[PDB]
Formats: sequence, structure tokens, C-alpha cells
Amino acid sequence: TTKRRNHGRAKPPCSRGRVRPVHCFNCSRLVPKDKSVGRFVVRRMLDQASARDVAEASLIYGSGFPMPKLYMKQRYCIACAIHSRTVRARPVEDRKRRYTSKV
Amino acid sequence: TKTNGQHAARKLVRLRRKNRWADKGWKKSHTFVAQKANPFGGSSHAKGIVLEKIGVGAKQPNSAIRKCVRV
Amino acid sequence: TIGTYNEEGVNVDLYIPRKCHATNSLITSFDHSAVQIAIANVDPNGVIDGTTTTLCIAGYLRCQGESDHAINHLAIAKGIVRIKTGKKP
Amino acid sequence: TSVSSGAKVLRMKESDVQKLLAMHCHLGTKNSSSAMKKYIHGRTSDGTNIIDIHMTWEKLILAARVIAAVENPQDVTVCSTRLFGQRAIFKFSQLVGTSFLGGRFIPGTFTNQIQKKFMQPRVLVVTDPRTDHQALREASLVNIPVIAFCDTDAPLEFVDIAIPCNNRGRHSISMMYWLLAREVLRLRGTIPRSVPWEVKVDLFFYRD
Amino acid sequence: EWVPCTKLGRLVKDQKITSLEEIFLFSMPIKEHQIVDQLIREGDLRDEMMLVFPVQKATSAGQRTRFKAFNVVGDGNGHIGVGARVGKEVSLAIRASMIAAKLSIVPVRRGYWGNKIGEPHTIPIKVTGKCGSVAVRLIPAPRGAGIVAAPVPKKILEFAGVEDVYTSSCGKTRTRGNFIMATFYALRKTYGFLTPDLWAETEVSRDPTDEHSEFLSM
Amino acid sequence: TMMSVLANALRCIAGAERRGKRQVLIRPSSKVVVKFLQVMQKHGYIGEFEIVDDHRAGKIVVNLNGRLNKCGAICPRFDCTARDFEKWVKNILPSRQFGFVVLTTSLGIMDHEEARARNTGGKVLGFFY
Amino acid sequence: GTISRPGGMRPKWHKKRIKRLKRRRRRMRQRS
Amino acid sequence: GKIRTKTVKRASKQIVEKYFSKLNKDFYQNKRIVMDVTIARSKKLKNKIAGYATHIMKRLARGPVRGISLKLQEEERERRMDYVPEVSHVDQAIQDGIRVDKQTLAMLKRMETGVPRHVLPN
RNA sequence: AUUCUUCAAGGAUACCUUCCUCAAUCAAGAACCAAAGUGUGGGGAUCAAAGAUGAUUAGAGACCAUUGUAGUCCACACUGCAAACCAUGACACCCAUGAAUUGGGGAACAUCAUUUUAUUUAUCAAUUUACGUGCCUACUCAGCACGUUUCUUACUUCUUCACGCGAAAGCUUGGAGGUUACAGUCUCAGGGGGGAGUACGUUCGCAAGAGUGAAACUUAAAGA
RNA sequence: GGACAAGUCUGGUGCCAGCACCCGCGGUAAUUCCAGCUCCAAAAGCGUAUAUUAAUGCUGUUGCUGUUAAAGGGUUCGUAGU
Ligand SMILES: [K+]
Ligand SMILES: [K+]
Ligand SMILES: [K+]
Ligand SMILES: [K+]
Ligand SMILES: [K+]
Ligand SMILES: [K+]
Ligand SMILES: [K+]
Ligand SMILES: [K+]
Ligand SMILES: [Mg+2]
Ligand SMILES: [Mg+2]
Ligand SMILES: [Mg+2]
Ligand SMILES: [Mg+2]
Ligand SMILES: [Mg+2]
Ligand SMILES: [Mg+2]
Ligand SMILES: [Mg+2]
Ligand SMILES: [Mg+2]
Ligand SMILES: [Mg+2]
Ligand SMILES: [Mg+2]
Ligand SMILES: [Mg+2]
Ligand SMILES: [Mg+2]
Ligand SMILES: [Mg+2]
Ligand SMILES: [Mg+2]
Ligand SMILES: [Mg+2]
Ligand SMILES: [Mg+2]
Ligand SMILES: [Mg+2]
Ligand SMILES: [Mg+2]
Ligand SMILES: [Mg+2]
Ligand SMILES: [Mg+2]
Ligand SMILES: [Mg+2]
Ligand SMILES: [Mg+2]
Ligand SMILES: [Mg+2]
Ligand SMILES: [Mg+2]
Ligand SMILES: [Mg+2]
Ligand SMILES: [Mg+2]
Ligand SMILES: [Mg+2]
Ligand SMILES: [Mg+2]
Ligand code: NA
Ligand code: NA
Ligand code: NA
Ligand code: NA
Repeated sequence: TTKRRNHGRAKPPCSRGRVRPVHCFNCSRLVPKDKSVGRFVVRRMLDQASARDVAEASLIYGSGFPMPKLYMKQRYCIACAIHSRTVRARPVEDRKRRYTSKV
Repeated sequence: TKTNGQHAARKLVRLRRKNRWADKGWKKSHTFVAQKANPFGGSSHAKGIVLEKIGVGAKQPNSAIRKCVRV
Repeated sequence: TIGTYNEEGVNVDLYIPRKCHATNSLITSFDHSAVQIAIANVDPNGVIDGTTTTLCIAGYLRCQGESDHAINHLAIAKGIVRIKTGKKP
Repeated sequence: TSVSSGAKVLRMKESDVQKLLAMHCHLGTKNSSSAMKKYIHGRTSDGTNIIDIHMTWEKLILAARVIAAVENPQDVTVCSTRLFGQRAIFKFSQLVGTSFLGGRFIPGTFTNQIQKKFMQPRVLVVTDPRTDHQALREASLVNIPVIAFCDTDAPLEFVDIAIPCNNRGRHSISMMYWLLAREVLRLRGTIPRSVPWEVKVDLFFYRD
Repeated sequence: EWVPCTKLGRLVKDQKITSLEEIFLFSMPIKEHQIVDQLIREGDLRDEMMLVFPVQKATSAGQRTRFKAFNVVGDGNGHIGVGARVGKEVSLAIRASMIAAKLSIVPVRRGYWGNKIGEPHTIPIKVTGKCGSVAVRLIPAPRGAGIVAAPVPKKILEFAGVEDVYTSSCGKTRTRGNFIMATFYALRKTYGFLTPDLWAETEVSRDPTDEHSEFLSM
Repeated sequence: TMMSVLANALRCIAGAERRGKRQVLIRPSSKVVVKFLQVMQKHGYIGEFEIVDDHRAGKIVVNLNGRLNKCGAICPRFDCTARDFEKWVKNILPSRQFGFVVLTTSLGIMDHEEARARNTGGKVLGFFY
Repeated sequence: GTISRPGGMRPKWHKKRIKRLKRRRRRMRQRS
Repeated sequence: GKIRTKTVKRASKQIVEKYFSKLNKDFYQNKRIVMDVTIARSKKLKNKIAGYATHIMKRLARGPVRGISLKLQEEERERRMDYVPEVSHVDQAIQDGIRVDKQTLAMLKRMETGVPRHVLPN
């Protein structure tokens, strides 16, 4: 019983032989790059409450200058992406939605 | 998928000869090995002398003594 | 004269099925997509007179989406639809 | 269309062309399907498809000649689930004498024989193949031919006679039904061809 | 006590449409089993039950048992029908199968093997029907060599009116449900094959629903 | 690579008739292909066809009238004695009442009914019905 | 689990057990 | 909860349809009418029916309700809809002039009719 | 899978160049072949089979933690065992639809240069070929991208993809289609489950192993 | 009892004795054992064992299968052969 037509990765037949592995962001497990679950995360350095208090003291950010952010490209193994609720199991005839972009 | 050649009779003959050893029914009748292991020398009946009377228990779902003999 | 005959002139078929006018295929009794379309004839004045022209469509043509193209071909052949616009006077 | 003796009647006139252009009946969508590609005559720079006017008239007259050959007008039903076409089919059935079905199509209307609303038409007319998909599917089980108004992106399964026109727009739908009703009456003896019809097209417009 | 609910039923209830060939010609569906009862003379229908077996569905605290029954109907020559239905009791399933068999009734074509002397006795061409994994092949046979077939297809072929056939089978024929349906499909195909005696055009005719339009509109 | 021009042509015709087409294009052409088509046309199974010249092996356009159920080639070309016609009819034809088996004989290419009249055997080419 | 019922111990470890058996037979026959 | 079951809701629609006149937005007068024209036994049910009927009358005073279909309101609605203007909309548009595109102009120029009157490019 | 400098190759495209069946598939035979592993010299930062210590546990020769040798890297020789998978042999023909994408070419942009007819028509048309943008010397440039329409090659998708096929899951121009209406060409495997890829014999290998490959017995099911 | 034509009969035994080619029967109401009475098949014949032919498209030239059930070589080159 074949569960997925692409077998869970993005490697069509007659396209590639081997894809180099990467380390899971959480457990350091080695997983091929095209099979891993990848997300680009942009994180604010401070929440709304702390950012307000810091801005009053600072002469730079005190008048409408953006605070810096954190940029990360996180890759998960399948087990870690499920246990962390990044993805969940989906019904059949629903597993085919793709969401090419953010949101 | 086989040849279908019109001059490939030799290939077809050789193919059937090799693949005919793969069924137990054909192999048993052509091999002379089961005949030697058969207590009867290829016959339907044989005569013997009784050595002992024994009782053989039936297999698991059933339960009985089967009253066999050693010859 | 259509059908199978005895050694004498006796027809021994139950019935003669219709034939699709586009594919020349028999229309069976268990084919429930087959349709018959009747088109009225028109007098020299734009009034129908009472006679009609009938077309038969197989039914698998309808399921595959080719019945519109087939009827176009049949209507042009029968002299009902004009293939192209006229020329200016 | 053509007739047995080439009487040149039933051909489209200058006034009919004006009505089609005024109501934007020749403007299609930006998408296009393989079945409908033969009815397209050029494409504007914006991306809109222009429908061939000659082909539209030939299909409309062919549909009228099919309807006019039915002895009992109640054996023809007109369906429309789009809001803009519900008023038009109501006026059309009043003038021509047919039955109609507006709103949601209840499944099993043509196949469930023990219901109180069982219907057995001989010809079906629908406004849009895409939205009236349930009616077309049922017609393919009980030997019913289908006449449909189609846009440049319509699927043509179970459709027998397709009339290419603008399926969207309150003015466009009303004009197409007004033209079809006038032709059916003219093909009968009811109204003459030499006097303009007195029924206003605004009666067919959808009003809130 | 029959009140027809379709246009076809009203025509049959009155003394119009006197034969099944009128219905078969225009491919109209049959939705009332009283139509077949009226159009085939009494003493010729000759139905029979072929197979009834139980089916089960697992539930919490036990299982639910129902009965599926197969029925075959057919006049002496040229007509055959097969139906299958499920019911809570054997008698209820059997009664529902008889109605289903009558509703799905088709004509069977007959022909000659070598010489057209008396009457059609065999099938005109080679046909094959498939249902599930079972495929049944029917081959024309000369006069005298009777129905050479297994007991299940032999009973169906007798009801259809065929006199001489050779039969071949493949697949798992012990599934009696698929064996019965595969034979029915082969017999259905006899009227869908175009032979040179049917090349000579045809003449159009009006359907019953518009020939009698005035009577129905009442 | 292509090993049989006749088998290729008969597969194109049978495929087109299954799909309900009106015309089919066949490439490449040959003398045996034309003779086979002339036998089918004489009995009324295809209709008019036309050969286009290109200074190479030609091309054929065939018109179909919807009367042809199936045609096919037989490979290899087995020999057929004049007393073996009934065996081939029983094996590859729907019945004994219609359909033809095409043979190549020293008198030319012909159907099995004509070959029986002239009392000649040969090599089986194909069939149609 | 990604495989159907094996009907025994894991096939990799059964292969290794036969692997060690063959070495012992080879050594025992070498002694003679 | 205080959900009205389908037996209560069905009866209230029937009462409003038949006795729309003489009903108002007061529970206590509507209750007397309901007891007069209802055969059922439960007094609790009749109180609930009068309550939901009063709710419907309040809704009707501000706009139509999908399940009522009053005869007099329907008849006046049809008369308002069947309004015929003095001059047809299509006639007014023609007199104003019709603007087309280059592709539409090219199609018209090749037809037997030609470019009709009152047709300008832009 | 960083950049630059070099050496020999490969496919696709373009062509009114050349040649004239030179071809397809293949027992035997040859070359290459992941990781682990082996031999001799280098090298040794990280991680880490074996081993040590701390926990956890009824116990814990395990999972967790701190370490730690071989290995992991290079050169030259071996080995030829993978879920070496698209679990789908190679060559050839036909095959419906809409969006995309990677390389080449044509049209376009830019640069230069300066048919009859036809008053009385029509059954499968004698010309749908239309269309602009941004950057650009105070040169890897007559250049570079984009927008629009065609064509050849390649990896694909339809969740708004047709027949047909299949036990079903599913496949579908790229078939698992065109097959009881069974024949385009060649080649390799299989014949109920176990015993078993085991025993014996022989070839290859430093070894580890690799190829070839049974039976006696035992079972009514195993499997999808 | 079923395959497979013919008993929801009457006594005895009680997972024993036994039957059963296969599925299965037998622990107190046995449609299967040991018997009586009835009934079935074919008959001057009828059972059992072993071998072989057909059943078997389970050896497949006519005519099998190879994604997941057993089964496409790790990849190219390549001779005999077709
Ligand atoms: K993935
Ligand atoms: K699992
Ligand atoms: K080493
Ligand atoms: K460690
Ligand atoms: K291997
Ligand atoms: K490329
Ligand atoms: K007892
Ligand atoms: K097999
Ligand atoms: Mg590649
Ligand atoms: Mg790999
Ligand atoms: Mg069988
Ligand atoms: Mg699973
Ligand atoms: Mg498995
Ligand atoms: Mg980098
Ligand atoms: Mg290594
Ligand atoms: Mg070292
Ligand atoms: Mg290691
Ligand atoms: Mg650890
Ligand atoms: Mg460490
Ligand atoms: Mg290394
Ligand atoms: Mg493999
Ligand atoms: Mg299969
Ligand atoms: Mg398969
Ligand atoms: Mg075959
Ligand atoms: Mg085996
Ligand atoms: Mg050695
Ligand atoms: Mg060593
Ligand atoms: Mg070995
Ligand atoms: Mg018994
Ligand atoms: Mg019996
Ligand atoms: Mg026996
Ligand atoms: Mg007893
Ligand atoms: Mg045998
Ligand atoms: Mg046989
Ligand atoms: Mg397997
Ligand atoms: Mg492979
Ligand atoms: Na490591
Ligand atoms: Na794989
Ligand atoms: Na596709
Ligand atoms: Na056999």
C-alpha cells in the first residue's frame, strides 16, 4: 500500500540520485534535505511589554526606529515536526493541499 | 514475455526443459530419489512381520488413542 | 431488408436497433444516455409545417463531451446550419 | 439557419446585431476551454475573449427549431440556479408555455419516481452548465437532451446544443432569453415577423 | 391495485405499447415491475432463485446478519433478467430479488452455425462478459451439441432460450455471485455487435412519449 | 526499432476506429500495405484512401465509415495449406458467417474465400472483421 | 512499524545468527 | 436551554399565515387568539406557540421572513416588480451610441451585415 | 554545491553539409559500483562501534550524561554483499485537457540597409501571423532581462485531467491503456508455506565474504 | 451433515470406543461412532491401494505470471544467437 505518490519527499524518479542530509533542528537526526520540514521563522527579540519599557530608556528606538529581529531557517525531522505540532495528520483526500506560500 | 521468432525453436525448447523442474509433481516422477526413500519399492503393497503394538495419540483438536502397530 | 433471414424469406430477429448517426454504432436497450432530437422544417415564411428531421446520438459521446461537436457536423451535412457568414451585397 | 428552399428568411438582421452588442452578449471571460475554443473570434488586449456573432445566431435558431417541434410546451423545462436568471425563466415560461425550476435543484427530480414532485420533461434548457451540473447529470440517466447557454470557460459534458454567449450580467442573460422567446413565437403562428414585438426587455431584468 | 406513476406505465396500462420491443427500441428505463408482468403472457415468465447467503457487519456486542438473494427470470426465448437484493429475512430478500430481476430485462440475439434451415439455435458471435475476476466466454456451436457449460451458467442460458453453445471460463468461478453476473453481461452484448446484415441503414420512428403526447397530457 | 510496416499500419487503423475517428494518417507506406487496404475496401470496410508522395516511403490517409470492428496482423507469417482454412477461421474469427483472413499466395494477395475458390495455399498475413 | 508480520525474529538478526553459525562450522571442519 | 422544537415552530408559522390580521406584538392578546384557534391539549405548548408567533410578528414589521409567504404582501410585491418603463433600456442605450473595440470592429466588418449604425470605436 | 586558473569530454538545438543500412536486444566475456570492512604509508580538529565512569530500573551488559580506541580525511592496492526502489528490463508505434518549469531556435524588440475574382456566393475556406517595457562606456555589450505567439529536448503537476484497465489501492502522451476481439522485436526471473539461500562440491578473495545451489523431513494454509 | 443422490426416526456409548481422502463428528437430545427400521446409487457386480491420462490457461507454441500476492539482473559495454 503506497501512502503517498511522491513518497513523502520531493524527488521525482529520473531526476536525482541522492540528496545531501541535514541535521534536525531539535534532535540532530540526519534527514535528507528535500524530505525534511522546513520553516523560515522571523522572531521579535522582545514582546510588546518589554519592548515598550526598553524604548522609553533608549534614545535610538525612543522615536520610531524598529527594533532588531531574529531570522532562522529551521529544518525538522518528521518525528519532531509532529510532536511539536508543526504539522498534524490529515484526512485522506485532504493530504493533497499544498499552501505554496506563507498564510 | 517469450520469443515468438519463427526460427527460435531451439530457444523455446531449452526454456521449457529448464522450467519443467520447478513443479514438484513433474520432478518427483522423474528423479528416482523418492523411490529410494519409499519403504515400498515403488509397489502398492508389502508384507512384513509385527514387532510391537503401540498407541499413538491423536493431534491436538481431537483426543484419542489410535491403536497402531510396528512392522 | 435489414436483419438475418432464413433459407426462405423469413426474418428471425426480435427487433432492429437504432444506429448512431455520428459513429454508426448500435444503440442498445440498456444505454440510458442515448437521445433523439427532432428539428422542425420551416416554410418559405418562418413558420413550421409539420415535418421534422431526426438525429440519434450514441450516448458515450454525451458522457465524453463530444455530442455538441457531432451535432454541429450532422446539422451542416443535412443542410440546416450555414457553415459561414454570407458576403456583403 | 438554412431551410429547404433557400428562402434567406430567419437570417439575422441589423437590428438584432445592435441588441446583442448593446447588452454585451459578445464578451466572454479570460479563461477558455478546449470544447469552447471553436466559438472564439479573437481576443482583446485586456485578455477578454470575443465570441463569434455568426455562430451564436446559428445555434440560437437551431435551439428554437428544436423547442418549436414539441407538441406539448409543458414537456420543456427551463432551469436556472443563478440569481440573475430566475426572473427571465419565469417570464419566458409565461410567454411560451413551458415549465421552470429556479433556485436549488433538488436531486432526484428526474429519477426518484415515487416522489410528489417527479418530473419527466422531453427537452431541458439550462442557463449555466457549471452551476446547473446536477440537472445535466440527471438528464444523462433518463434519455433527455440538453440545451445550454455557455460561456468561454464552460464544460460541455452532457450538453447537446450549446449557445455561446455571456452567462454573467443581468442584461446579457435577459436579452438571450428575450431573443429565444421571440424566435419560438415567430416560428409558430403567434406573432408576425414584420411587426416589432411589443414586450419590453426590461420585464426580464432581475430586480431585488 | 396498480396506480402507474410514470408516462411509460400509463401507456402500458392502457392498451398501447403491446410488446417489449417498443420499449427496447428507444432504450427507455423500466421503473415498475408491473409493466413486465403485463407485457409477457402468463405461464411463460418462469423465474427461479439461484443463490441466497448471509452477510455480516460487526458491531459493538455482536454482529448484524442479513441475507442477499439472487434471482433469474426469463421467458422461453429471447428475454433474460437477473437481480440481487438484501433483506433482513430470507423471504423478504427473495421477494425483493424477483422485482429487481424483472426491472433489468434485456433481449438476446440468436443465430446459426453453418446453415440457416429451421430457426435460430445458437448465439451469432463470440462474446465475453467480466464481473470481478470472473470472465465467461460463449462460442457458437453446431446443432446437436447442446449447452456445454457448468451448472450455474447452464441454468441461465436455458432461461434465455439458447439451444447450443460452447463455454469457457477463467478466474475464481466459485464466487457464485460474480459467475451469475458475468454470464448475464455476455448475453447482453449479443445486440451490440455490428454485423454486415445490419449495415443497410435504418428508418427513424417517433418515441411513444411524443406519438401519444395528447393522451398523456391529461 | 520498427520491424514490421504492415503490423504498424494495422495497429494505427484499429486504434483509430476504436476511438471513433473519421480519418487516420499512416506512415510509412509500402506495397503490401496498399494491397491489404485494397482487399478491405473491395468488401466495403473502409472507403476511399489517398497516397501522398514525398520521394521517400509515402504516407496514406484513410477514411473510415464505422463498419470495421477490428483488424490485425499475424506474426510470424505461418504457412497455410489449402485444407487448413477451417482451422484458422475457427481460431481468429468471430463466426463462420463473416470476416476474412488475408493470405499471400503465388497468385497474389487475397482473402481466404477467394483462395479456396482458386485452390491455393500460402502464408497468413492478417485478418479483419 | 512499516512492515507486515515477519513471523519470527527480526530478519536482520536472524541473518546475523546464521552468519555466526557458518563461521563455527568452517572452523570445526578446519580442525580436521 | 430555551430552544423551541420543530413542533412549536411549525405551528407558529401556520398561525401567522392564516391569522396575520388580528395578531400584534403583544404576547397577552396573541395568547387569547392562539387558545381560540388551536386544538392541542398542552397548555405549556400553547404558551410557547404564542411566544414564537409574537417573535415572528416583530420580525415581519421590519422585513420579510423566508418561511411565511403572506398572500397580500406577495401580490403587491408582484405588481411592483412588473413595472414597464416609458422607454426600453435597450432602446435608450442604442440612442446613446455603442462603443466597441478594434477586435469587435474587425469581426463586424467581415460579416454580411457589416458595421451597423450608431456604432463608434471610442 | 565557495572563488579563480587550467585539461580533456557530454547532451540538446540550428543546417538545401557528408555517408548510404552501417541497426535492436543480448548466454559467455569486460569495466565501473554507497556505507561499513581489509593492507601499506601520511594525518588526527570534530563525532564516535569496542571499553570506562555516573544515573534510571526489580534488574539495565540499553535508551539519558561525561569520556574514549578503531574508524571518520588523503595516496596507492583490495572487496563487489544495499528498502543498489520508480519495490515497475531495453527498443519502436498510437494516445484527450488546463496551468506551470529547464536548455536551444523562429517571430517580435533592438541593430543595419533603402489568385482570379465576385449580380445570382458556402458541405469542411485563398492566408486568424496581433503586441509593448526597464537598464545601458561622462565594456566577456550591434548587449541584458521582461511582456505576447509558435517549435524541438528534459524533470513534472491538475486539488477546476478523457477513454480504457485493474482483486482493489490505484495507473494514464511519462501506462499498470491500445489483450479470451488473446501474435511488433529481444532478453532475465517465478510455479503453495517452511527446512534455506542452509548442507555438500567447485570458481574467485589477504580475510570478512561473493557466485552456483539440493534433498530427507514437516505443514492446510501462509499471503494481497 | 457438505462436496454428492438418499432420514430434523428409534436404542447404546459419552473427547472413550471409533469415524473422517478434505471440511469436520464424539464430554448426556451425536443429522457423522456401534446397531435396528426405512431410503439412495449401480448392479452380476461393487469397494480399497499404487502408477498414469483428463480435470490443469497449476509448464502456457495455440495459451500463464513478474508495482504491492512467488518473480526485472546495481549500471553500462559486448560476442555467439534471434
Ligand atoms: K516532506
Ligand atoms: K503504524
Ligand atoms: K583503512
Ligand atoms: K557517545
Ligand atoms: K541484490
Ligand atoms: K537544461
Ligand atoms: K443418547
Ligand atoms: K499462474
Ligand atoms: Mg537527467
Ligand atoms: Mg539511492
Ligand atoms: Mg476454472
Ligand atoms: Mg502501514
Ligand atoms: Mg512483502
Ligand atoms: Mg555557500
Ligand atoms: Mg569507506
Ligand atoms: Mg593507518
Ligand atoms: Mg564501525
Ligand atoms: Mg547517549
Ligand atoms: Mg565526546
Ligand atoms: Mg577515506
Ligand atoms: Mg529487485
Ligand atoms: Mg492484477
Ligand atoms: Mg499486475
Ligand atoms: Mg498472448
Ligand atoms: Mg515453493
Ligand atoms: Mg583459495
Ligand atoms: Mg586481514
Ligand atoms: Mg555463499
Ligand atoms: Mg451424512
Ligand atoms: Mg442431498
Ligand atoms: Mg478415495
Ligand atoms: Mg440418537
Ligand atoms: Mg495431467
Ligand atoms: Mg483445458
Ligand atoms: Mg514480491
Ligand atoms: Mg532495476
Ligand atoms: Na559519528
Ligand atoms: Na525507494
Ligand atoms: Na497527466
Ligand atoms: Na496442463
